[PDB]
Amino acid sequence: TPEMPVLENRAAQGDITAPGGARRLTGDQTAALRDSLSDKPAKNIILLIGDGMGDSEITAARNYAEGAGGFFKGIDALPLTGQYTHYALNKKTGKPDYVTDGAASATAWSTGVKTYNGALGVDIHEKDHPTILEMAKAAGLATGNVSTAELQDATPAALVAHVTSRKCYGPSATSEKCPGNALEKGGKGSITEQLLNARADVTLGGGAKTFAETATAGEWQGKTLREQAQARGYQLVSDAASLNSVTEANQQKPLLGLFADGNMPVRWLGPKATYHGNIDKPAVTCTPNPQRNDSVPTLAQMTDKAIELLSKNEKGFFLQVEGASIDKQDHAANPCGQIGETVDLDEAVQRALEFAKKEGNTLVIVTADHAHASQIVAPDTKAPGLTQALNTKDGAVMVMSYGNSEEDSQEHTGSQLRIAAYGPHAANVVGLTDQTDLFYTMKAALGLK
Amino acid sequence: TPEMPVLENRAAQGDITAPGGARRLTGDQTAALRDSLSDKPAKNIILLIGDGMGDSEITAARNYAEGAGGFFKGIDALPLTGQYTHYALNKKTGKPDYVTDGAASATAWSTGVKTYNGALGVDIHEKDHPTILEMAKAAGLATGNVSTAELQDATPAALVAHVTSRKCYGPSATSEKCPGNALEKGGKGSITEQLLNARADVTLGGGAKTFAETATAGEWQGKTLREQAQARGYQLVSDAASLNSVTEANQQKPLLGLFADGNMPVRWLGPKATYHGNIDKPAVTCTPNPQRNDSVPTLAQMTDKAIELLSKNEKGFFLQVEGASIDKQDHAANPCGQIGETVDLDEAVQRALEFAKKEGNTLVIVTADHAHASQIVAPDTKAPGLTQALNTKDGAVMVMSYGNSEEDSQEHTGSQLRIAAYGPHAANVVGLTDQTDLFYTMKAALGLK
Ligand SMILES: [Mg+2]
Ligand SMILES: [Mg+2]
Ligand SMILES: [Zn+2]
Ligand SMILES: [Zn+2]
Ligand SMILES: [Zn+2]
Ligand SMILES: [Zn+2]
Repeated sequence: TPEMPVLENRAAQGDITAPGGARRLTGDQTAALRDSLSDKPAKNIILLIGDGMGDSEITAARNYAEGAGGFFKGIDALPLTGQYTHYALNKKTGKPDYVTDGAASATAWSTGVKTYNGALGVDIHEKDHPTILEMAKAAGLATGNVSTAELQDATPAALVAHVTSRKCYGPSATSEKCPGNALEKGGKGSITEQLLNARADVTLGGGAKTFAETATAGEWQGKTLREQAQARGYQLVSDAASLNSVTEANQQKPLLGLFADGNMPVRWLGPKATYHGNIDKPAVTCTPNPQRNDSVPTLAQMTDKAIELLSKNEKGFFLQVEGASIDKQDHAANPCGQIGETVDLDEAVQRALEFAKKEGNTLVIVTADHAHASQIVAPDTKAPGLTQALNTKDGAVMVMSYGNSEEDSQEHTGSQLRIAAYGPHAANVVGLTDQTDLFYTMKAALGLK
Repeated sequence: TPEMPVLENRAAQGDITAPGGARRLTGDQTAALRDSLSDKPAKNIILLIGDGMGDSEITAARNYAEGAGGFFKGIDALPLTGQYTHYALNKKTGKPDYVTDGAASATAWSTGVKTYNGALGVDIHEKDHPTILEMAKAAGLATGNVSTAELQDATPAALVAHVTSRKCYGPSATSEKCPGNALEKGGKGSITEQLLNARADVTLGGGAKTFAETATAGEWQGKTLREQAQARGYQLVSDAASLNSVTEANQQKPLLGLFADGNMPVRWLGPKATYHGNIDKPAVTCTPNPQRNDSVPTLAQMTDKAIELLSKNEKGFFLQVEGASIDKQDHAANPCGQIGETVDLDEAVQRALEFAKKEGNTLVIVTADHAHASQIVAPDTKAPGLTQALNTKDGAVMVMSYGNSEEDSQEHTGSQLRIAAYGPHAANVVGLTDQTDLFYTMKAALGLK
């Protein structure tokens, strides 16, 4: 029944200076909560991942774009919540590695088995395990993979590739870093080659550059990975106009959208945080990114078309969407770039719920692969790292700190983080769980075996 | 019905290197969750605050004392979870201050009205508003206030004092910083004086030192605050032995335990984090604190006696327990001191749930006032701040970083953080809520007006 509620408005109710004015709740949630619980099987699953979107990343984005008492229409409107752990494993010893990377974590929600950082679709012994996209496809469901990063990147790759090192993008690199994976050595092939092999119905993102390499062995040996895609019946799109034109995407006519050479461009602009930037520099106000060409589709646009095409399959669909640069910008210590991307992920989460709400059998999940560096500190702060002051929507200054790395790249962190869901089987994300339970939650919802 | 479950075992189910081995869930939670939902009124309420206990603080403690795949028998066993916001207000402008202190936040969950940092029980206008402990007492319910910090510190004081500055501990300071509060100027009195006025049934913690001042005005002017307590029917205890002897604590015979001049001592020892400590210094293994005399009671012991005493009142009770030094040690950049205290709080949370489980009408809440500085980073990290390497229970190294302040004290952070509950009306903590909603959830559960 379309009787399961999405959080309507969790914004502050009134005057935050007045008693009860900062409240986000209007009444008791006991009933509404009872109405969100359902162990009926999910027909569809949309999994939204914001790379590096820890609770801290979620708070700074809200504080700035919607103000402290604000509310993310998408990101915050999911009724059921919990916290989950995402530690990885040390390759040699098999003990825990408290801070995972994009590859070991992505692998965990995809296969349900922990692995060492850098691995994609294999356990610590180097044995392959089937991904949820692969199991979806086998049962007859439709499949989609959407991201704002190069399709070869860890997060989207973890669903279609089984390599020993995330560096094995296309043919050349594979030969050198994943020899037992290289096609000419009789391996399954590079990440790019295994993606074309996988043949999901809809694949959208960046990474057009690796597609320029020519394979070394196999049927298409000699031909660039791009000619092969063509040669195998893939529809190729490079912009919004083209994307808007596709009316079908199935096994006979799978869709492949390559919107950028490398990663798709970020939405906002802002300088990079600096030492004492909060006390030596004026407050910043993010502005749109000039280089972002009007033709490059947005995550929400892409999520919209994907869901439109995929929902045709009467059996069902599984889709994974990732706002990839929150993390990348968090690594670069660029508050504006980071917040812009969280806002961008929120627009897509809204499209997800919209469909969810009116269909009634879609399970939607929103979370991140791990926590990151960014911190929200006081304005008078004298930090050892990189800081910047922002003018928020509250019309107040907000200071952000990056202080875990003194190298050119800010580092991930291992704190447990938020996981939120809405729909059939959402109860399984409440409480403390582990990134791997997610794999199991999905599989059970769709009734895969 | 005692049919409402607490989370049994959320530890990894088996071999974490194996498929399904890291899972924390055994089945579907939809039913178990349905059985945790109840809008029946709560007869009692126990509120446990870990000062500065952000998700990061909880992860590190677990990683160390229980290992990555571990599970806090108390802190992690609460079935319903959410994330809540705790921003404060700028005094002048009344706009949000994204990073609150111990006072503004404590005031928020006590009165339900946001305030500026430093304030205890008054809004930005300086108007007093009633605390949840006060409303409890008026309804006839029994009340208790437990903490390991000076009873005059922000967290426990926010429940019984209405001053303009948290610095107004006893008579002297009040006269100079809260003149319009000073007893001699016709004010309600210093924090300490207002505490003895409040007359909760059970009050345990530190801060014996301030009780040595003599009041300036009123009926007991001339007499030290201690003689006054005695003069007003207060039982005074200073250690375990003495504490174990009380068999009654009511309005006629209220219990006041002062177990330390300042803050009670921390449980573990370990050196302080240092610049490149993780790379220039050997891994650390915390050890018990030599100075912690065997006679100073522990948080769990105190929670145990208090609940024992308070549960006599047939009408009900309201209790607040605080593990205060997680924050203090977090400020001091001492990983062992911080982790020892979280474990200590976990023991109390266990004692809380034990009662809850068998009584059936108690609502238990475990959360923090705000997030803090500590981060869990990679072993080879080269950070600008303070780091240290620990040998966890997994027999692996874990590195912790402190890098938001270059002053002698590490700073708070403003990330939304976990809030977990078990019992009647626990549904109101799921999803995104604000620290003030907590004031309203408790009041409605106990049916206060
Ligand atoms: Mg990614
Ligand atoms: Mg405190
Ligand atoms: Zn990542
Ligand atoms: Zn990263
Ligand atoms: Zn605090
Ligand atoms: Zn503090």
